[PDB]
Amino acid sequence: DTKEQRILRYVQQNAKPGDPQSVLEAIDTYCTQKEWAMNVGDAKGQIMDAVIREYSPSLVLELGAYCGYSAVRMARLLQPGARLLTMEINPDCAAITQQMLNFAGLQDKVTILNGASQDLIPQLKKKYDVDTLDMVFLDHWKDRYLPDTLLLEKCGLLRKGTVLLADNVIVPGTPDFLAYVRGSSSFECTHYSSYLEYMKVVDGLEKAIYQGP
Ligand SMILES: Nc1ncnc2c1ncn2[C@@H]1O[C@H](CSCC[C@H](N)C(=O)O)[C@@H](O)[C@H]1O
Ligand SMILES: Oc1cc(Br)cc2cc(Cl)cnc12
Ligand SMILES: [Mg+2]
Ligand code: NA
Repeated sequence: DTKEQRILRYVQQNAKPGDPQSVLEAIDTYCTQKEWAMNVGDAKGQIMDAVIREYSPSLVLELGAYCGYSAVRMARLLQPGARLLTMEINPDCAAITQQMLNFAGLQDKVTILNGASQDLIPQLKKKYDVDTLDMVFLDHWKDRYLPDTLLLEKCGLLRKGTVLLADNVIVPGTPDFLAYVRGSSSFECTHYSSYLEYMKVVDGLEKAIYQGP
C-alpha cells in the first residue's frame, strides 16, 4: 500500500462523485493534515486557475500527472470542446490519475498518455493529430524542463502565444530552464512567487509566453 493509493482512497471515501471541487478539497485536506505529497496544491492552484481563465486554451499539455490533482485543477476550467493531454511515465501514477479523473467526472476532457514525455512529444502530431499547443504545464523531473521545451520547439508544437507554465522553478529548482527562457527573445516571462507551507520555503512558478522562433 502506498501514499498515492492512500490519497486516492481518502478521496473516494470523502469527496462527492462528479464534483471536481470536492475532489481538490479532499486531496488538499489529506495532504495537509495526514501526509504531504508533491501536488501543486491550492495556493499554486489559484495561480494556475487565473492563467487558464486568462488564456482559455483549447489544447493543454501537462508533463507529469502523478495523482491527477493538477489534471483535475485545469480540466475543470476548460471550455466546452477544449482538451487536456497529460503525460505520465509511471503506470501506477497513470492509474491513480485515471481513477481521480473518473471520480471527478472529467474523464472525457482528459487523455492520459503512458510514457516518458520525450518519447511521446514527437508522436503528438501524427499519432494524436495535434497541430500546435495552446498551453503546457511543466511539473515533471526538474532536469527535463529544458530539453523537453527545446524538443517541443523543434517538433513545431509551439505557436506565438503558447503559454508555458513551469512549477518548481525555485525548489527543487530549474536554473538552466529559467536562464534559457528569461535569456531568450523567444519567450516573455513572468515570475509568480509562492510559499511551500510544509517545507517552509519560498518557491515559484514561471509563466513563459512563446513569441515564435
Ligand atoms: N519524463 C517524464 N515523462 C512523463 N512523466 C514524468 C516524467 N518525469 C517524471 N514524471 C512523472 O511526473 C510526476 C511529477 S509530480 C507531478 C504533480 C502533478 N502535476 C500535480 O500537481 O498534481 C510523477 O508522477 C512522475 O512519475
Ligand atoms: O511541487 C513539487 C515540490 C517538490 Br519539494 C518536488 C516536486 C517534484 C516533482 Cl517531480 C514535481 N513537483 C514537486
Ligand atoms: Mg510541483
Ligand atoms: Na525572456
